[PDB]
Amino acid sequence: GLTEEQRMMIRELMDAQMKTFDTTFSHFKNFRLPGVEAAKWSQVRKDLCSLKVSLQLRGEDGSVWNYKPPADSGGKEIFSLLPHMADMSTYMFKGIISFAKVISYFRDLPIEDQISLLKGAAFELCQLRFNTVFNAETGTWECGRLSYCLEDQQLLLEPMLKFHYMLKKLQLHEEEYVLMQAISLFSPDRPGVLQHRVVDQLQEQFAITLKSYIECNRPQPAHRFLFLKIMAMLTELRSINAQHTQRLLRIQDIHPFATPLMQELFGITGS
Amino acid sequence: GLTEEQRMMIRELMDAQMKTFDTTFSHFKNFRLPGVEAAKWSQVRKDLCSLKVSLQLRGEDGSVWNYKPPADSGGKEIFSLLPHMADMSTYMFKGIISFAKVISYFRDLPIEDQISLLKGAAFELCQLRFNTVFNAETGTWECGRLSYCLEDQQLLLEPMLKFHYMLKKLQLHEEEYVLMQAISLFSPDRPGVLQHRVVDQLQEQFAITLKSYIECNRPQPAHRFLFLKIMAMLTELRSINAQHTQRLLRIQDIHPFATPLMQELFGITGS
Ligand SMILES: C#C[C@]1(O)CC[C@H]2[C@@H]3CCc4cc(O)ccc4[C@H]3CC[C@@]21C
Ligand SMILES: C#C[C@]1(O)CC[C@H]2[C@@H]3CCc4cc(O)ccc4[C@H]3CC[C@@]21C
Repeated sequence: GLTEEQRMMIRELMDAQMKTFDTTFSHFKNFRLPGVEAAKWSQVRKDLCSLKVSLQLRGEDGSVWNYKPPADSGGKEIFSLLPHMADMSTYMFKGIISFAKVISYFRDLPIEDQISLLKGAAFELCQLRFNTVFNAETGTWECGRLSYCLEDQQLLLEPMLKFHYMLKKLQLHEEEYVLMQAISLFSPDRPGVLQHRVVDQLQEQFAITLKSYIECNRPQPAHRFLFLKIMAMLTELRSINAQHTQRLLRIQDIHPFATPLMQELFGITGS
Repeated sequence: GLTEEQRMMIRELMDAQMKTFDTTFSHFKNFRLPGVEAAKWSQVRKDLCSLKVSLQLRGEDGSVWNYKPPADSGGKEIFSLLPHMADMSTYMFKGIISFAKVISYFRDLPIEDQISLLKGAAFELCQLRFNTVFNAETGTWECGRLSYCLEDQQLLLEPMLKFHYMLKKLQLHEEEYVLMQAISLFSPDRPGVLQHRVVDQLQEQFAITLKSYIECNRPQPAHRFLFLKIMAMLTELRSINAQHTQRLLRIQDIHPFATPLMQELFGITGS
């Protein structure tokens, strides 16, 4: 019940996803690993401990490294995983940038709006991709040879975590995830966007395509209001983006760690 | 019931031990860690898998790294822990060399015999020190922030492992361990020793001191024949030294890894 244009639209997104989502994280390499104003530090300390993960590395040889993070003891140890997570997020951002560049509707926007949209949405698309490797049973993001496992439902109070669990429970198709990415990417109201009307019309077409996809392929009572649920999650994701952007900038202010690509995307000038 | 000379002898050994045994391994640093002719390889493969350990690193910040070694899959991965163990053994050898140098009876030997005795006994003294940090309940050598845990009584078939368990069960005093070190160190029949008679008389005095120590301080039926048990263990330790020296040289032959200090001690010339 999709139009030809809607079918072509999904095919281009799925193509873009297939070409640019390293789902096994096989090419994530050379990353850093953890070693072997007072009001600011207090807030930053709060920000950081709200998402504790251990990390597992399975070697190509069958060996396994496992890292359990330190407790907060009033020192710099709370930052131990930041270089690694900066490297992972950087790797993901590159995939997201490549994704957007492969899409015709994106390529056709002026370069200034392309940059503005990626700056506005990179984090969100990263999270959408991360959700597809999230294991809600084990509380683990399974990134190929790397695993990030949540450390021991006071966990669901954390908006990012609540987001991943709730989104996972929707049991979305690849197509629905990639349409969510498109809808997030083509948000007409990111800071600095000039072609507000063009971007708005594109977003609307992605949303219509998604709504139609769900109607054509999901007759089950469980999936009533699925389209509206997804849109609500996208709104929540935008809120989480704003929150984590401020968390990032707060850390950066007292403890610099953003990679150049991160700085570029989050507006850090280097001065 | 010890003579004054025997008491002075134990005091000098205990002093030497106290000065040169880093029991917390606090100064073991900058070590390597595992990454993130056919008949020879077959034997070497057998040699290596006969002692599997996982490794734990507790960080000063409370973080914990844990390494589980790979299975043998016909490749170079069986060597993954060798650089680390070379670094640890090297660190231990330095302590053993320092131990010997602090002892009057050793200092008074000609420099050529000093070298010959250290070459002959360094491995044995290393093992004697390692036994004092061996936890027989957990099958773990507890080396301060580093732990080496035996991987899951087919284990007791391995002579080195049988040695550590049996020696631990004797529940020796610090004094008895350090006398064992002396007896091993002053073995008159290591290759190249010139002052055979002098070294022999020294060893005999350490053994007499040990026997007297046990008689003076251990009246319990459990400790009957303790001196003879210890001497039997020293003989076994010498056998294990010969075995592991040949294992080391077999590995080295197809996969070089010995540090310069190891090469020096085990007779590798660099050519
Ligand atoms: C603070 C804080 C946190 O809640 C814990 C870790 C922080 C993330 C660290 C890495 C990272 C990378 C990005 O590209 C963007 C954001 C972040 C931080 C966001 C706030 C986090 C999750
Ligand atoms: C082979 C073999 C083994 O049984 C497994 C690991 C080998 C040790 C590796 C490091 C090391 C260092 C030394 O100074 C002396 C010997 C060794 C090797 C001995 C044989 C071992 C235990």
